[PDB]
Amino acid sequence: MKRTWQPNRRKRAKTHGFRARMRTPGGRKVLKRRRQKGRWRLTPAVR
Amino acid sequence: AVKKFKPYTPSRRFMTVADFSEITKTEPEKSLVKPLKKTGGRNNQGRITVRFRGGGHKRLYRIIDFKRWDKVGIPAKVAAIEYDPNRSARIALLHYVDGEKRYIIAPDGLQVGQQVVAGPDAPIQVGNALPLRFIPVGTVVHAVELEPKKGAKLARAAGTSAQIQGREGDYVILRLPSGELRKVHGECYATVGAVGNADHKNIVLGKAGRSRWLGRRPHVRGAAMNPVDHPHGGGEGRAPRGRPPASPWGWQTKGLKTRKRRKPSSRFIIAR
RNA sequence: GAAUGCCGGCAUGAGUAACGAUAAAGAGGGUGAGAAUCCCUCUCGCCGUAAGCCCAAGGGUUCCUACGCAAUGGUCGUCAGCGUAGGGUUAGGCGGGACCUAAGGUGAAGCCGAAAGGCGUAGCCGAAGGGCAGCCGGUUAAUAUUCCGGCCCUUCCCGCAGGUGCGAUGGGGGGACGCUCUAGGCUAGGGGGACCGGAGCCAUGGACGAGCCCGGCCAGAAGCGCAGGGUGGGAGGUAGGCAAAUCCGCCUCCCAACAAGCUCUGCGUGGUGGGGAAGCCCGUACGGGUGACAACCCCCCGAAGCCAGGGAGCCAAGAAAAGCCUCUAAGCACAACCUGCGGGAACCCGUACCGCAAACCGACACAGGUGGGCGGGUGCAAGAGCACUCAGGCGCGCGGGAGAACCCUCGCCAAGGAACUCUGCAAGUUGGCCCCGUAACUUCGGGAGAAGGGGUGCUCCCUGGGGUGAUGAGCCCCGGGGAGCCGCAGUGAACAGGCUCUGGCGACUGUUUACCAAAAACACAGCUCUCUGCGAACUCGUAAGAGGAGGUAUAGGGAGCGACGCUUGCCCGGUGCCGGAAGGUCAAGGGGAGGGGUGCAAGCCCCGAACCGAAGCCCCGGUGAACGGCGGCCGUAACUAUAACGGUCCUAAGGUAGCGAAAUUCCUUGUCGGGUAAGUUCCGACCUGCACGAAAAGCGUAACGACCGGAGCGCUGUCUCGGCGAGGG
RNA sequence: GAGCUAGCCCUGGCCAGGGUGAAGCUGGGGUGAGACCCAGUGGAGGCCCGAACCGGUGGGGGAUGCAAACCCCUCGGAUGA
RNA sequence: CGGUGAUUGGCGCAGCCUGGUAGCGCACUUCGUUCGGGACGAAGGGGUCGGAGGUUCGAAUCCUCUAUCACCGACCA
RNA sequence: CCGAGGGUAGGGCCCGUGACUGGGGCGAAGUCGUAACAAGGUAGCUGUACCGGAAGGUGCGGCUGGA
RNA sequence: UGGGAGAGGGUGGUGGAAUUCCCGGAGUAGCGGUGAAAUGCGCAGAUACCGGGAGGAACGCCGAUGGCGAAGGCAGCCACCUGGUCCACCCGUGACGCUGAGGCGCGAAAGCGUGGGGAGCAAACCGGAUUAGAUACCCGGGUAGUCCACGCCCUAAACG
Ligand SMILES: [Mg+2]
Ligand SMILES: [Mg+2]
Ligand SMILES: [Mg+2]
Ligand SMILES: [Mg+2]
Ligand SMILES: [Mg+2]
Ligand SMILES: [Mg+2]
Ligand SMILES: [Mg+2]
Ligand SMILES: [Mg+2]
Ligand SMILES: [Mg+2]
Ligand SMILES: [Mg+2]
Ligand SMILES: [Mg+2]
Ligand SMILES: [Mg+2]
Ligand SMILES: [Mg+2]
Ligand SMILES: [Mg+2]
Ligand SMILES: [Mg+2]
Ligand SMILES: [Mg+2]
Ligand SMILES: [Mg+2]
Ligand SMILES: [Mg+2]
Ligand SMILES: [Mg+2]
Ligand SMILES: [Mg+2]
Ligand SMILES: [Mg+2]
Ligand SMILES: [Mg+2]
Ligand SMILES: [Mg+2]
Ligand SMILES: [Mg+2]
Ligand SMILES: [Mg+2]
Ligand SMILES: [Mg+2]
Ligand SMILES: [Mg+2]
Ligand SMILES: [Mg+2]
Ligand SMILES: [Mg+2]
Ligand SMILES: [Mg+2]
Ligand SMILES: [Mg+2]
Ligand SMILES: [Mg+2]
Ligand SMILES: [Mg+2]
Ligand SMILES: [Mg+2]
Ligand SMILES: [Mg+2]
Ligand SMILES: [Mg+2]
Ligand SMILES: [Mg+2]
Ligand SMILES: [Mg+2]
Ligand SMILES: [Mg+2]
Ligand SMILES: [Mg+2]
Ligand SMILES: [Mg+2]
Ligand SMILES: [Mg+2]
Ligand SMILES: [Mg+2]
Ligand SMILES: [Mg+2]
Ligand SMILES: [Mg+2]
Ligand SMILES: [Mg+2]
Ligand SMILES: [Mg+2]
Ligand SMILES: [Mg+2]
Ligand SMILES: [Mg+2]
Ligand SMILES: [Mg+2]
Ligand SMILES: [Mg+2]
Ligand SMILES: [Mg+2]
Ligand SMILES: [Mg+2]
Ligand SMILES: [Mg+2]
Ligand SMILES: [Mg+2]
Ligand SMILES: [Mg+2]
Ligand SMILES: [Mg+2]
Ligand SMILES: [Mg+2]
Ligand SMILES: [Mg+2]
Ligand SMILES: [Mg+2]
Ligand SMILES: [Mg+2]
Ligand SMILES: [Mg+2]
Ligand SMILES: [Mg+2]
Ligand SMILES: [Mg+2]
Ligand SMILES: [Mg+2]
Ligand SMILES: [Mg+2]
Ligand SMILES: [Mg+2]
Ligand SMILES: [Mg+2]
Ligand SMILES: [Mg+2]
Ligand SMILES: [Mg+2]
Ligand SMILES: [Mg+2]
Ligand SMILES: [Mg+2]
Ligand SMILES: [Mg+2]
Ligand SMILES: [Mg+2]
Ligand SMILES: [Mg+2]
Ligand SMILES: [Mg+2]
Ligand SMILES: [Mg+2]
Ligand SMILES: [Mg+2]
Ligand SMILES: [Mg+2]
Ligand SMILES: [Mg+2]
Ligand SMILES: [Mg+2]
Ligand SMILES: [Mg+2]
Ligand SMILES: [Mg+2]
Ligand SMILES: [Mg+2]
Ligand SMILES: [Mg+2]
Ligand SMILES: [Mg+2]
Ligand SMILES: [Mg+2]
Ligand SMILES: [Mg+2]
Ligand SMILES: [Mg+2]
Ligand SMILES: [Mg+2]
Ligand SMILES: [Mg+2]
Ligand SMILES: [Mg+2]
Ligand SMILES: [Mg+2]
Ligand SMILES: [Mg+2]
Ligand SMILES: [Mg+2]
Ligand SMILES: [Mg+2]
Ligand SMILES: [Mg+2]
Ligand SMILES: [Mg+2]
Ligand SMILES: [Mg+2]
Ligand SMILES: [Mg+2]
Ligand SMILES: [Mg+2]
Ligand SMILES: [Mg+2]
Ligand SMILES: [Mg+2]
Ligand SMILES: [Mg+2]
Ligand SMILES: [Mg+2]
Ligand SMILES: [Mg+2]
Ligand SMILES: [Mg+2]
Ligand SMILES: [Mg+2]
Ligand SMILES: [Mg+2]
Ligand SMILES: [Mg+2]
Ligand SMILES: [Mg+2]
Ligand SMILES: [Mg+2]
Ligand SMILES: [Mg+2]
Ligand SMILES: [Mg+2]
Ligand SMILES: [Mg+2]
Ligand SMILES: [Mg+2]
Ligand SMILES: [Mg+2]
Ligand SMILES: [Mg+2]
Ligand SMILES: [Mg+2]
Ligand SMILES: [Mg+2]
Ligand SMILES: [Mg+2]
Ligand SMILES: [Mg+2]
Ligand SMILES: [Mg+2]
Ligand SMILES: [Mg+2]
Ligand SMILES: [Mg+2]
Ligand SMILES: [Mg+2]
Ligand SMILES: [Mg+2]
Ligand SMILES: [Mg+2]
Ligand SMILES: [Mg+2]
Ligand SMILES: [Mg+2]
Ligand SMILES: [Mg+2]
Ligand SMILES: [Mg+2]
Ligand SMILES: [Mg+2]
Ligand SMILES: [Mg+2]
Ligand SMILES: [Mg+2]
Ligand SMILES: [Mg+2]
Ligand SMILES: [Mg+2]
Ligand SMILES: [Mg+2]
Ligand SMILES: [Mg+2]
Ligand SMILES: [Mg+2]
Ligand SMILES: [Mg+2]
Repeated sequence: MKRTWQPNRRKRAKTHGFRARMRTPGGRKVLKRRRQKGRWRLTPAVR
Repeated sequence: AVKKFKPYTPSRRFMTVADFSEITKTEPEKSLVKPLKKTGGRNNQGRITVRFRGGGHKRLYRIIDFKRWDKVGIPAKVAAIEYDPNRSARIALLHYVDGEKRYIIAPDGLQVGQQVVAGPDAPIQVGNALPLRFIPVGTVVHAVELEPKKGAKLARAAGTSAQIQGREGDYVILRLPSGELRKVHGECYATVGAVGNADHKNIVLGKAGRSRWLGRRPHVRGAAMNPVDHPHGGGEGRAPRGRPPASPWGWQTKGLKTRKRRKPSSRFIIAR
């Protein structure tokens, strides 16, 4: 049947996007933890 | 002049639509100081507040002049009686000699091509507006302001009417449609006559779809729930409420008055 | 040495299950070291409202070419959607952005919050919505509405030429809109043709014949022609459209009432440009040439597409802003704007390929899911249904044999038809169209397709209507009558209801436990109670704020009942709610009688009784479509039996109407009556109601139901009671 | 974390083909005027039959499956909640 | 089988928990009223307190066990 | 072709019958009460509605078959 | 032609007496009720009184053996719309007339449906008396109804 994953570049970039994280204070702590850990992709890759 | 339907299918033997013979041939609307974008919304910023709202047909808000002190002493010609989906009652288009086109809540007995004037002179004929202190005692009236220079906020449903019963000082006492006797300031404005479309009470919706077309979602009973969602909910089959009948939030719904006791407007009310 | 311990490796099942839809394959010839699996040819089968094309989302090299097979491919593999390398995506007109706004987000002003943060008018962002200027062919191995060819348009900027008061993010118009049913004329699309153009062909008995087969188009400026949409034209007056207007709006007489006239679309026709089958010849995977100087003609059907903002009806009453036109404002009127022409300027991004699927979501080359457009022909009443078939694309990436049991999926059967069984579960009968004919009951609509019947193919003759053609031929669509023929059978194949009686529950259409329950559960119109006079009541939030509602007692909220018909009886003792400026109790505070601690004292510091002290509770009433409840024991009547009657105890009052062995009855298969040969089920009664009962509603109710129970008819592999055959294992 | 699912807001699209013939109009009848009755027109409906589409009633298969909800037959809604 | 409530004049209930007195109403009987009966008026009788045992100076009364009677429960399988 | 009649299917009328139930009448001198006839001890009667073991009571309006 | 009477009918408007309730003043130990009583109301300030306000229903005197109407029935006043009827003049028509199966219309009160309104009265119902018992008669309460609009119901001691 209709599974869970139905991609959308608009939705992906707007929810897990870099700008969306810098809006909220909780999202700013997400990137701080990703920088400290050393993730290569601080945000999900969207094209 | 309520219309009936033959029972060719069910929910049509009881289905009932209102009469539109009073509506003159003005099915569309006027514009520019006339319909505004109606913001359809069943809720506030986020969560739902007033439940079981949504769906329904799309509407256009006809802006109604509820403050007729803008055009004191200026006559008017009634050229149209239109349908308003946002109101139970009917509206009336008014062409001004001054040139402005406004909508007034159409009262009873008003006919197309009638001279209507607002202000303190304003002789007593249907549709005219006056301060409460100049209207004779015993006459029916509607579109009454509560406080002066604030807008008509009283008796503007369908078929409703307020009656004046006397003058006390700067205030006058009014027989509201709920039977309440209220002191209203004499400088408040009110348009005389009843509002008409009194057959609105006699409408039968017929089927469930009509309620959905008006935007009224289905109403779920509390006893048909679970105790997490409702105090009446729960129990094995058909519990007989097991407690005083209350609302989902705990407050009783059978005779519990909830008017604020220390309201400053309490020294202006007399009856129920 | 153990912890169903952790990590890694290797055993067992076992050469077993499986190899991913039963749409199907066979042969020949090539390449090759190696061919069922690669290429080509012939034959066969499958899809064909797709299993064929075109977009969007998604994917990111998968597209092409060359060289290859270690791994991926459920086998092989010379093949690839795989490895290596190279090549391939060209835009003023397609789509998005230098245009617009909606939900929503953001948000200077401003409001709020310990902090982080939360609202929020104007503005901005926000798109398959509105606005905007390209059609047809040809080329690549891979791109084209992008390159090329033809024809045609849109913005700017600079100029001469001619006109006008020019002129804004400001005002007005317009943009601008629902659902259903539709008129006229076109186009797309399709059918036929004795007419036109064609390589060819008479096979096997017959046919040189209006014989067979293939094809008879596309685009196209400015005009014309045909449809159609929008709109009156003057004159005054004017306080409104938040400054001003000659504009708009509102009055007043004049001319039209029309589309006459202005524009604006759509379709022909148009300068001219392009395409061009079948068959044959070939050298490739794929295409080229000829056929051809190709013809490019006439009828008929005809749209849901165009004319579009068409017309009519109806209630549930159906976006905003910009582009565009007009108007004036400052400023300017050597500027500027409008028309025409000429020259010049016209950017960023996407364009490959899959795209109902082996390239997207399902860990897979997964029988699943996935939005929009075209989707032909014939026949079946019609149709996107069903059968076959064009174009096009496939034979589903293991095969070859054998012909056990048994499993799945099918076909058939004597005689009996439900005797099987929880129950006709399942399978079977019926099945489309036309015409007869159709009960109880009923809300007069229905029940109805009730039920049950008859016709259904083909040939010939006569005959009635339309549409397009001129009133005619032809072509197309409907009929009617008569005479015949054949088969077992004529919706001859495929698609296509079994029917009835009765009861329970629910009024119904509908919704729900994705993933065991679709129901008698929920919802539903309708009824009632209650709250709420607006800064409403209620809800979210600490607040601001917002919903309610830009609503106003015919309105909004909460609760229960659940169309409709008849009804909904008694109890306020307790609880809930409502109403009572008396009284009792009652906290902080006031109040200080009086007492205590220190001081040599003035003093300072503690308690501390009367008395005044709110809500609430106690108290007084009311209130059932509020929470809730609605008795026990004795005796008594011309035979027993029974109790209309009475006595007594108790409660606040003691179940009325209407139902009742019921979705409720333990004893119970209560006892009669009916259906049966036989009925713990079903139906109709009696009432001895363990333990019905009136809005957690009661009793009925036409219609309605993949609900539940009982019965009958038809039919049958359900059964006696099995048997045989087919295919996938 | 509402790219599944539930609800709502904004904006678009989809629902082949057949039946039934409500209201209302025209004419006739009827009356004093009516009510009302006949046809013809008309095309209303949480209307019927039945494809796309949305489901998921019953049975069979499936059970380390094609599939962590499937397949075959059958069945419901299909202009509206 | 379990728990707990009561057997009291002919009948229906008080009297018990705080032991020394058995009462109310109907009924029955006598008299009165009426032509008579019912109703009414005036007076009167009526109880081994279900039986057995002790607890005491003393039991309808306090406590055990049987006898029926009424009511409730017997659940998860 | 028609055709007596036979068969299938569905309607209409009538009759017999049926657990049980309603009301009617007649019976042995039964039980309960007093409705109405006298102003019948609440004047009576009536249409209608409600209620009550029952005659009946009451409400609205009417009649003299009463003052 | 010209006069006349009348509660004849429909609509709209309007007056006051009286009842109930609300408010203020004043004022006390009882008020109601009956045959007698009781329920009930009342120091929480009743009845009785004054003043003001709201609301509904019916119109005293005139007024009766009266009047009108086909019947049921119709009663404050005003206006409008309207029917029937009587008299005089003897003016015109000129037998047009009577009854009336059906049908049609009207039709007290009670009753039903929808909405409104509800002061008093009042079935049902709740108490308090009486009785042996009282579901009645009497008393205190009290819901439908009584009133309005529309649509039904078609009954009667609709009786002269
Ligand atoms: Mg605008
Ligand atoms: Mg607008
Ligand atoms: Mg918001
Ligand atoms: Mg938010
Ligand atoms: Mg109502
Ligand atoms: Mg509900
Ligand atoms: Mg539940
Ligand atoms: Mg919740
Ligand atoms: Mg929850
Ligand atoms: Mg709770
Ligand atoms: Mg229960
Ligand atoms: Mg409960
Ligand atoms: Mg080890
Ligand atoms: Mg060990
Ligand atoms: Mg294990
Ligand atoms: Mg083990
Ligand atoms: Mg092994
Ligand atoms: Mg093997
Ligand atoms: Mg084995
Ligand atoms: Mg195998
Ligand atoms: Mg495979
Ligand atoms: Mg070779
Ligand atoms: Mg893409
Ligand atoms: Mg391999
Ligand atoms: Mg695989
Ligand atoms: Mg090779
Ligand atoms: Mg390839
Ligand atoms: Mg490659
Ligand atoms: Mg932009
Ligand atoms: Mg914008
Ligand atoms: Mg906005
Ligand atoms: Mg913000
Ligand atoms: Mg801050
Ligand atoms: Mg905003
Ligand atoms: Mg667009
Ligand atoms: Mg464009
Ligand atoms: Mg070009
Ligand atoms: Mg200008
Ligand atoms: Mg504008
Ligand atoms: Mg063409
Ligand atoms: Mg052709
Ligand atoms: Mg030829
Ligand atoms: Mg031959
Ligand atoms: Mg101005
Ligand atoms: Mg015209
Ligand atoms: Mg052309
Ligand atoms: Mg042209
Ligand atoms: Mg060619
Ligand atoms: Mg070729
Ligand atoms: Mg045509
Ligand atoms: Mg139109
Ligand atoms: Mg703008
Ligand atoms: Mg491309
Ligand atoms: Mg492409
Ligand atoms: Mg598709
Ligand atoms: Mg992938
Ligand atoms: Mg994959
Ligand atoms: Mg494969
Ligand atoms: Mg797949
Ligand atoms: Mg689909
Ligand atoms: Mg199509
Ligand atoms: Mg088609
Ligand atoms: Mg086809
Ligand atoms: Mg056809
Ligand atoms: Mg057909
Ligand atoms: Mg098909
Ligand atoms: Mg083919
Ligand atoms: Mg396969
Ligand atoms: Mg055979
Ligand atoms: Mg057989
Ligand atoms: Mg046989
Ligand atoms: Mg048989
Ligand atoms: Mg059976
Ligand atoms: Mg059997
Ligand atoms: Mg058997
Ligand atoms: Mg079956
Ligand atoms: Mg039936
Ligand atoms: Mg049939
Ligand atoms: Mg035949
Ligand atoms: Mg069918
Ligand atoms: Mg049945
Ligand atoms: Mg049934
Ligand atoms: Mg149902
Ligand atoms: Mg389920
Ligand atoms: Mg579902
Ligand atoms: Mg589950
Ligand atoms: Mg109802
Ligand atoms: Mg809060
Ligand atoms: Mg607000
Ligand atoms: Mg709002
Ligand atoms: Mg409500
Ligand atoms: Mg319920
Ligand atoms: Mg009570
Ligand atoms: Mg109470
Ligand atoms: Mg009480
Ligand atoms: Mg209180
Ligand atoms: Mg103190
Ligand atoms: Mg104190
Ligand atoms: Mg103190
Ligand atoms: Mg207090
Ligand atoms: Mg009740
Ligand atoms: Mg005896
Ligand atoms: Mg039984
Ligand atoms: Mg039975
Ligand atoms: Mg029971
Ligand atoms: Mg029997
Ligand atoms: Mg028998
Ligand atoms: Mg039997
Ligand atoms: Mg019984
Ligand atoms: Mg019940
Ligand atoms: Mg109840
Ligand atoms: Mg029910
Ligand atoms: Mg029933
Ligand atoms: Mg029912
Ligand atoms: Mg029924
Ligand atoms: Mg259903
Ligand atoms: Mg059965
Ligand atoms: Mg076999
Ligand atoms: Mg076989
Ligand atoms: Mg969603
Ligand atoms: Mg259709
Ligand atoms: Mg008609
Ligand atoms: Mg339907
Ligand atoms: Mg259907
Ligand atoms: Mg489609
Ligand atoms: Mg199911
Ligand atoms: Mg249906
Ligand atoms: Mg258990
Ligand atoms: Mg008597
Ligand atoms: Mg008497
Ligand atoms: Mg009497
Ligand atoms: Mg009574
Ligand atoms: Mg009387
Ligand atoms: Mg003469
Ligand atoms: Mg006569
Ligand atoms: Mg009557
Ligand atoms: Mg009446
Ligand atoms: Mg009434
Ligand atoms: Mg009274
Ligand atoms: Mg009384
Ligand atoms: Mg009389």
